[PDB]
Amino acid sequence: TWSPLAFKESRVWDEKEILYLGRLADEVQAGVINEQIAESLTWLMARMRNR
Amino acid sequence: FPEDSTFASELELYLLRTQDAEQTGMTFVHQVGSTSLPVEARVAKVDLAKA
Repeated sequence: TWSPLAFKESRVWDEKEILYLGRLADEVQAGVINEQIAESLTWLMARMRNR
Repeated sequence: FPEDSTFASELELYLLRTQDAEQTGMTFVHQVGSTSLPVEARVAKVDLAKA
């Protein structure tokens, strides 16, 4: 016989980071976290490969 | 207080104060047939401000 395994994990972002997130050098508006979510997205994509 | 809108959280006003060298002084009095004499040295200042 044979039986598979299950692998899941979560990742959250609270209000204070999703509202207050600019950069360091520039006076950039608060829409930076919508670019930073894609990094954790492709990181979970690359982390399911490592199992 | 007429209202205003922005997309970012904190508000920084950077003031650049400037004390230019005031154009003062009278031209030196001399007699015709003489080598001239030079003028004094003057000072300008720059200060900044963060709010």
